[PDB]
Amino acid sequence: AMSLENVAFNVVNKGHFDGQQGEVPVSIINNTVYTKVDGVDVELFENKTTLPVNVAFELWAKRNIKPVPEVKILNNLGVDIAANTVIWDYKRDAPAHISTIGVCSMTDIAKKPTETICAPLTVFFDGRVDGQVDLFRNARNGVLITEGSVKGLQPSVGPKQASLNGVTLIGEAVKTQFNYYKKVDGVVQQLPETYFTQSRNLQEFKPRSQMEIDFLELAMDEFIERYKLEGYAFEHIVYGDFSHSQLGGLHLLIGLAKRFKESPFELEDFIPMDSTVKNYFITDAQTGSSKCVCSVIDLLLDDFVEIIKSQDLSVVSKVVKVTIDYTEISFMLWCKDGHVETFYPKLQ
Amino acid sequence: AMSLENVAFNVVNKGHFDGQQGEVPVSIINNTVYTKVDGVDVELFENKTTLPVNVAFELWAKRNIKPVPEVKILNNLGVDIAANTVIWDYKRDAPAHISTIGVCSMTDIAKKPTETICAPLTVFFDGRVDGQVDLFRNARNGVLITEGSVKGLQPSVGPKQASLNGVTLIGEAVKTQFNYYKKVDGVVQQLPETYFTQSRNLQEFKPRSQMEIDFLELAMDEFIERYKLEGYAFEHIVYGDFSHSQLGGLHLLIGLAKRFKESPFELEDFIPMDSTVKNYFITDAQTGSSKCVCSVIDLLLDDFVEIIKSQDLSVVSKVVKVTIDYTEISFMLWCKDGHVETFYPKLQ
Amino acid sequence: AMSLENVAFNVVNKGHFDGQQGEVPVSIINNTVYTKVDGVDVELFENKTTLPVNVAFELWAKRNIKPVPEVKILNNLGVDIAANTVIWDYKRDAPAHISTIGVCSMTDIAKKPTETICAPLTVFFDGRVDGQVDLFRNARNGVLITEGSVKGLQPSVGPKQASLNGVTLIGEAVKTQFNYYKKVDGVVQQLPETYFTQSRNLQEFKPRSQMEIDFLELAMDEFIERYKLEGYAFEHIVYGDFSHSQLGGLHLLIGLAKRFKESPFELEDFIPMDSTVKNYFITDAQTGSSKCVCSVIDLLLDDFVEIIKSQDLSVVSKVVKVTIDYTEISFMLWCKDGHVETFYPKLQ
Amino acid sequence: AMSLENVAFNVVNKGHFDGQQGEVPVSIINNTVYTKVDGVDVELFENKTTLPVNVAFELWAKRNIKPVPEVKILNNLGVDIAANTVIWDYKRDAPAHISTIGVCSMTDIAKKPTETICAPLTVFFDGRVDGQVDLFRNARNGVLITEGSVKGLQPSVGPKQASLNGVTLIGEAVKTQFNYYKKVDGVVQQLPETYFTQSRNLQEFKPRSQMEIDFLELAMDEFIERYKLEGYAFEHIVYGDFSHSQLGGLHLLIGLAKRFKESPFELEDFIPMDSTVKNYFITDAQTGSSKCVCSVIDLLLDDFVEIIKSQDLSVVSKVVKVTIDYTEISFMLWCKDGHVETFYPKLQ
Amino acid sequence: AMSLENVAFNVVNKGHFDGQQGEVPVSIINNTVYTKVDGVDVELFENKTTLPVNVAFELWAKRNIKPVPEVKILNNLGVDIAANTVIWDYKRDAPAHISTIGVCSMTDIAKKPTETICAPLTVFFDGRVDGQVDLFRNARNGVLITEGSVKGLQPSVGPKQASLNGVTLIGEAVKTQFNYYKKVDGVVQQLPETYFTQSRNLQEFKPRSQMEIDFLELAMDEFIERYKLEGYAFEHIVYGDFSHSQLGGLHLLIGLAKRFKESPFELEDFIPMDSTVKNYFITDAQTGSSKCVCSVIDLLLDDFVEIIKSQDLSVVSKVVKVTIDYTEISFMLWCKDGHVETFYPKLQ
Repeated sequence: AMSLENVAFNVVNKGHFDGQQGEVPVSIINNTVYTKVDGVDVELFENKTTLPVNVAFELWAKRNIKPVPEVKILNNLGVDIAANTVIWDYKRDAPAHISTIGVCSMTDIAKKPTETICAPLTVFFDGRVDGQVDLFRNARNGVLITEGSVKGLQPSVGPKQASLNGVTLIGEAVKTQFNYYKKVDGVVQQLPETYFTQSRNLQEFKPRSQMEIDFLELAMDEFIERYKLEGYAFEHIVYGDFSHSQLGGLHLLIGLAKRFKESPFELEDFIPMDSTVKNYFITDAQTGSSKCVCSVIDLLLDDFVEIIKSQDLSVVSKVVKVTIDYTEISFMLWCKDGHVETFYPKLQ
Repeated sequence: AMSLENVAFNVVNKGHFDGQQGEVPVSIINNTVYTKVDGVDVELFENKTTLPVNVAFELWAKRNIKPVPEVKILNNLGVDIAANTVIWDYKRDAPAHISTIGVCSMTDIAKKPTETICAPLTVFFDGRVDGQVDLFRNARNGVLITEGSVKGLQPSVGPKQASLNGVTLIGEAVKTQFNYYKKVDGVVQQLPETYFTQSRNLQEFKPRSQMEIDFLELAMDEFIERYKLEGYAFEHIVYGDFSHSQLGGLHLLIGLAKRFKESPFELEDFIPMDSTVKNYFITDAQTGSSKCVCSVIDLLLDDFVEIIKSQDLSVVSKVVKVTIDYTEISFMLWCKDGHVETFYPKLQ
Repeated sequence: AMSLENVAFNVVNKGHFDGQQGEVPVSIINNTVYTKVDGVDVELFENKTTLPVNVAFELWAKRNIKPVPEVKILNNLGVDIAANTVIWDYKRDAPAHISTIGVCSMTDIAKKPTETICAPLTVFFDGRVDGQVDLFRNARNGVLITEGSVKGLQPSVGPKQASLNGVTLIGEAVKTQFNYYKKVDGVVQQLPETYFTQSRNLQEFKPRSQMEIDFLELAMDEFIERYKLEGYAFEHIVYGDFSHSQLGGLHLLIGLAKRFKESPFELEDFIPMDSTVKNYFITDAQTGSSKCVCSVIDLLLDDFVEIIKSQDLSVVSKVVKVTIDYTEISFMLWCKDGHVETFYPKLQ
Repeated sequence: AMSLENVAFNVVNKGHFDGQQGEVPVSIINNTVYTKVDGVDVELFENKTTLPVNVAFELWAKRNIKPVPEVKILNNLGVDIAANTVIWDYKRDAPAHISTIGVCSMTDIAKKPTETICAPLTVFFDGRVDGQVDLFRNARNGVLITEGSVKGLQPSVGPKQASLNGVTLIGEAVKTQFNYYKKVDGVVQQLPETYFTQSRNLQEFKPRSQMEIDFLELAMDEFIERYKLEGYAFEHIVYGDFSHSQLGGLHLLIGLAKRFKESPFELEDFIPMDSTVKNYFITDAQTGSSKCVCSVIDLLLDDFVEIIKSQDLSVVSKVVKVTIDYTEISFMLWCKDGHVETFYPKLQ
Repeated sequence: AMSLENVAFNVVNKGHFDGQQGEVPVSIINNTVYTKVDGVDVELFENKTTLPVNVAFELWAKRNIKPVPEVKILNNLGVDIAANTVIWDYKRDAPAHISTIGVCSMTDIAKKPTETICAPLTVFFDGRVDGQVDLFRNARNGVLITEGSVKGLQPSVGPKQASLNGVTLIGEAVKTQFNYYKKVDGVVQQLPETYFTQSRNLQEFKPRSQMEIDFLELAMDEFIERYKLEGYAFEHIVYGDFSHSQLGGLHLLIGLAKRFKESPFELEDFIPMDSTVKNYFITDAQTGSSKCVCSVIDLLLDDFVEIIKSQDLSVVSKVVKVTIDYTEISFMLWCKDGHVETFYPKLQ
């Protein structure tokens, strides 16, 4: 018995859609859902999606309120749709996937993921939901997450962190470390060995290793010396070069996080979405040093150090491919006389 | 001589509507009022109400710029409309009442509160305005506020704080403590003995008593011991329980304010309006502990302590009714073997 | 080969319009430009202007990404249009000028500033662009900025600071100090001797002179005594008077910046645009002291002190005219028995 | 090199999209595409679809301008998408199918109908386009139309009429009679024996048989007598019954067209779309006789007469199923003592 | 004392803006101006322009309600703006010119046409308004219309018809034949010898000459024979050729009006604006014969006959330039062995 007034009743009384019966007066004005409370209209939801107001309302209301894989991870695995849930992209304030399976009448392509229509799509299955594991086994294309083992299937350990109601976190009171499984054209696929991004903010940045604690605490010449990083262009790549009109390096988030503490800067996030490599239009307030496309990756410093030190510095320029968040990240490695000049992740 | 271009003239030249004569070029695009300044369009107002753009503009312009009762208080007293003013709800960015009395042509139901049409409505009268007290005496239903005594009428002392241009404050340079009076079907009504909420923010929270200073300063086991709060589930009710997937207790704002200092958390205010009991969808960033409907009341700790200690802990579950902000707040009191288990305010 | 899909390609791949060939799928919904990335719509731009969505998109994309004069300065010089660029007003999130010259088909009045149509307009020329200086020489009305000397023309040294991608800054890695030149009806005009506003924020305020360091550090009676400011109403004019319902003085930004550190206050910027004199509707949270139109100017204290001390305190009230940011700022000077009572900049 | 400004260039210069190179200035306001002509904005297209303005613009521009099957026919055959064209539904002012195949970047699911994604969809193929017949032969699901024979496949002769730019017509200067072919799960399907609706206007109605010429020229009792239609409730079913508050019968278009010739009535088309059975809320201006759901089918009278005379009138009420426009139309047949009472098509 | 509520008062009470004092309650929702009448909102104006709702409202309200030159004529003469009036384009439901002179604050570039800003623009002056003739004499660029002679200036007799409140008519109770005068760079210009379009409707078409009365009454072969039009491709050019898929000829309105009398067709006016040559996407319902760009000109037959008979039929294809409505209309003349094949006006 699905209806606008019912979804709104659940939003008012329960915080989200919770299958409760009841109705509340609703009015729709300028991409906004309002409800009459004490004789006045109160804003329930402001549609920031490309779907009709009432549709987006229902999908938001019916969003997954448990720790779920970060959108970047799902996208990288080629997930097209979710089985009997809505993965809400809090970075875009919109559903992470266009269509649904047994969620809402206006967006559903099927009621069950077993319908012939779902076969060409990579359907996301949540092992924590009863019967979803068997649905993955029976689907032509899909991605499966589980808290534990799945009899017979070879697991891929995923990132430590998951998104819980927009908050990316490493679960203490909840489990955020899942086991990943993927199928392509009815065949289980062996996922690669991968590094994971840490998903940290510029402002609330915290080191996650001793070498990262040493980075923010120690001086430039001091840190390079301690971790034998001489001739690896750490000066340029990580810390940044603000001496000229075009901002030099500054491709690791830890680097941006150190500089932000000294003096602020504008980070124009011109493609606001979740991705392994982010591109920002940076402008330094102190210096005037700016760069239109500054590619930033949040790799744990120790991982970046392992990657850079694992390269052959004999050629002027080459493409270095690194498996990060289950996707191939192309990095440009620029060298000169056996030392690094620059090493930036590519946009792609 | 009321007009759009005149209201805009006053907004530009005086900050709000101030009865000044004059006009400025105005353009209306996408629920926004613009004015031409130095040959370009400057944004005067962005309509966030359910009223037409130009109407909301006028009501906002004509808002009360003196300390006025907080919307929660007015709503609790059953105020339907205001006499010859606009009470602006800064929490909703909209007028607190749908219709007006001698304010604007498009929203006025009457020019004067004495019109037969106003009789069934509880009209708000401001004693500080000449002739308003006599209008209350002559109205069938109403709420009156005064700075001082009203000959013959029995007063109800209101909260210490009032809202001045969106800022809730206890007046130093202005009076924010009013005397309340109410009429129902032409009869003066004796308002009840009530406790008042403190109307504090999560982030800019400040203790207002020694016991509240002791709460934020002292440790858990230390505070309970000092104020003889043993077996009153203060651990659960006030401080919060983040050990499991569902967040335990945390119903007093002072509690949320202590936790916010240690580690941040998301407070999803899903019904954004002013009320005695607020409901939030809380998610703890550190733990992963979350709760869809967490009812929060900002009572001065000493008042909450007086309320909890004034109860009979002999029965498993009962409804405890407390007069707060002139309304009956139903509280659920859960007990076991002569001690408290939990005590939360109900949504209602 | 100018098109929506191409502008969007450049925005995605390069951060702004950079003359690159290529196209990306674009969709236009509710004054917003979206692009399909990984099968979902991502928000590229939210039109906050009075121009059509796609037009504003192009003008924003084609904005000047070099340090440019602050909009207040350009407006004061009477600039109507810019030659072959877009000066973006980041304070209004809109183009600083209605029409363009060789930028966009929908807003262009001419392709080149030499067209007969441009003659009555004061066209902005950027000396740093090849051929622009000669275009100024040949234009009937205009404003020219250069980093260096222009053979034969008498220069006017401009402010130390410029706006770089919305950030107002004194350039270290870039030049922000330009030479100004102006033409009126084909004749070079001698610009006046002027003081410049410092363009500082309330929250990130920093002193720019010893006397300003002394202001924030020292006490009221202490500072007045040290800088011989007795009988200049510095108490009232700069620091502010919060004792009564109407807020007294507080017309210099440094004054507001000191008070903000002690206790916060609401600054309602009711005409959000860049100007030499700003008007705010101030409300003090601590006191309840408020004022609808509080005129605020950010003059370096030493400059304000030079201005106030340079006046004749013999008459009750007079208009004091001060050249600030190339415009005449009328100040009201109120006196009594050879001392100052108040000295505020006028709205105008 | 697909772009908004190019599509608009083709619309202006050629009438629709015709692969021509060039651009025109375009502005998007509301849900309307405008172009600057002689310095003013001219309306090119008003988006009446649920797709973004610029997307719908492109699909409209890229519509099929040849005689194509009427949307009702395609829907009845279960067509989901069209191969390398856009079938425009002029009754809904929107594309007849949500997604496209090699038409537009924002709606394309595939570039070619051979992609694995298209397999579950019934793809429409136009034999008149080179290589489309062979694409049908290799597609899993599909509908094919041809002007002539297809080696090996058994044809189904379709309706005499087709829609040419919104005009439903029987082609004289063009061919509108096609041969239909259908595939389901890789198997050619033998289409049923069907009657076709005539797709006539109530206003511009033209008889297509002698019995229709007789119906319009002759009197009621006269016609019934000539074509031996006694006891077949023709008076009720075909001509209307306006004697009571609820309008009796009037289910055949010729009947409506005859009444309209005499007295006009209101036909509220509450589900505006193309269908075999249409439902109207009729209100007769002469009599005041009205009916909420009056199901109307435009069958050639001779066909209706063949259908009604081919029934068993022994039972009070039964469902009569008639193959019309390749779909099963359920008709309710109401009888009494061996004669007809009423016979209406079901809405569904 | 110009304001929204005043303009609306005049619209309600007087039909348009008539300088009357008074105000009416107005509400603006979407792009529509409403007024409260008997307690309900009544639609005054639906903005179909690219200007803000309230601005377009004022310009519409302030439109010229006297017979004025048809927009096509003004455009052809290169009129950019009108002096102290608004010429409303009823074909576009928008003002014919972007800016105004002493009409509305939001669109005015000047208060009087004598301002230096107006000099580069061709300003329209109406001789029937006091002092306008003298303003033309002193303006640098302009177009003047008068009912009578102007001392010293040589007149150009204009079309017989003018637009009176959207109705194009030859005045009986009013004068619609004006005298045209034009100035370019301060010099009076001698306007060319021109033919005029008749500006007739396809539906309400009326013959304006005996040869037009003969065209409509007589048969094809009959007419051609009577007016010695053999070998001038009249059959093709004037009457249509509906025998093939692409509609042949049909470039003269009288020809369309004759066909429409017999069989109806769809005329898709894809560039809805006033022009000398109109382009339609025609689809003949009888034959199915269609053409994307069918250029149609409404020339009095006798004029067309004079034009075609005045050509040299010796070359296969050439551009024939005809002065129509003061502009050069390029016509394509296609010939073969001394006779005409086709002769169509060019779209451009």
